[PDB]
Amino acid sequence: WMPAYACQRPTPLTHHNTGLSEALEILAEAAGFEGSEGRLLTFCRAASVLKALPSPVTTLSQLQGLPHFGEHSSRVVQELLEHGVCEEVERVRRSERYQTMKLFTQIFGVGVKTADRWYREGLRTLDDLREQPQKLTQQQKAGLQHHQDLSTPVLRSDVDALQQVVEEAVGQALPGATVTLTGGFRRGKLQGHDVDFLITHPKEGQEAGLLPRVMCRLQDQGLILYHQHAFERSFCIFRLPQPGSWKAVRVDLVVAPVSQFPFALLGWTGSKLFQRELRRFSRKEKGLWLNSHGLFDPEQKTFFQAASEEDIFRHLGLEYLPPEQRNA
DNA sequence: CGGCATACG
DNA sequence: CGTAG
DNA sequence: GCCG
Ligand SMILES: Nc1nc2c(ncn2[C@H]2C[C@H](O)[C@@H](COP(=O)(O)OP(=O)(O)OP(=O)(O)O)O2)c(=O)[nH]1
Ligand SMILES: [Cl-]
Ligand SMILES: [Mn+2]
Ligand SMILES: [Mn+2]
Ligand SMILES: [Mn+2]
Ligand SMILES: [Mn+2]
Ligand SMILES: [Mn+2]
Ligand SMILES: [Mn+2]
Ligand code: NA
Repeated sequence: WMPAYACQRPTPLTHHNTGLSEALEILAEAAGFEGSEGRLLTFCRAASVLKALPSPVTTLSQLQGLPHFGEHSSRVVQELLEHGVCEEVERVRRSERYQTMKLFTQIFGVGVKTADRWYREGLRTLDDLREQPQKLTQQQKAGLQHHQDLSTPVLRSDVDALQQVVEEAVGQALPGATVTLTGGFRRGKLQGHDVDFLITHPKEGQEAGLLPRVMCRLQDQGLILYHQHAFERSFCIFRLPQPGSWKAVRVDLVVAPVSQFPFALLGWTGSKLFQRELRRFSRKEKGLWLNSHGLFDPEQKTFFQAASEEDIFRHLGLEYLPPEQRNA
């Protein structure tokens, strides 16, 4: 039929059930704002099943046998098919709680727990936060100052410009190091809200200490509007040129040794749901523990060597999916 | 019923 | 607590 | 919320 794990099926970026999947994703997001990770996962998984179907769902009949469709998710789809709207979804959409939690958690440096505390304190707007700046972290101050630019979609044209700049700094920091585009743009997205890069070097060990050297060089070139500072992940805000001005862009930089590069490439290419499902599959179906550093057999107490993403899918007994089919 | 990814800053 | 896919 |  339809397999139960998202890593077992191709999921393209564009598909035939966009409206249905978007509605279920609203309910998933709302569940996350209420701390119900289980409900969030079911609604995310149900949405992803629809993304993987070969044609539009027209009749409730067509949901029979699909994994992750039970009474609740089927009723949502039934209302959308019959009336074009689901009352529960529309109620969530217009709710003050949903709109405020969405606004607050979109802030770089603000998670669900912080947003919820602010909501309970009575805060509702960005200007509310700006009027009490002593309660903010430096990271949150940065996220709030740059929030407007960070709400503007990053375009593929923007990505090519950023990659050349990152390569320049990486080349001075360590000749021979390479820069690979990851995240949503590697999956074929035409827009995004950040750019993700993975950096390595072909000689194992030479990447040790690389990211501080890369960051200092970017910072000396005036391109870093914010970053946290030894480390291997950097979540920063870049200054990106624009016609007669510039805009702030979120950029994630990650370093891995070449021995781990296939695992890090897999992990950082996503999607987020794809990776959660793949790690769940590995552990629950194969008894293997997967992360962005490796794949561990806890019985033999050994790590799998991988030279490619293809190797990792083979180790796990899964058909290979290119990045553009990992859009779970 | 228990489980729900798995890390680093 | 934040961040990431 | 759903699966096994
Ligand atoms: N400031 C701001 N942030 C936004 C807005 N819309 C979304 N975001 C943030 C919230 C999320 O953390 C993030 C989602 O970005 P993307 O959809 O590009 O996904 P992400 O990069 O998380 O994953 P991906 O690399 O595609 O697998 O963007 C907005 O209007 N303003
Ligand atoms: Cl839950
Ligand atoms: Mn229900
Ligand atoms: Mn009706
Ligand atoms: Mn991204
Ligand atoms: Mn990112
Ligand atoms: Mn590491
Ligand atoms: Mn994200
Ligand atoms: Na946030």
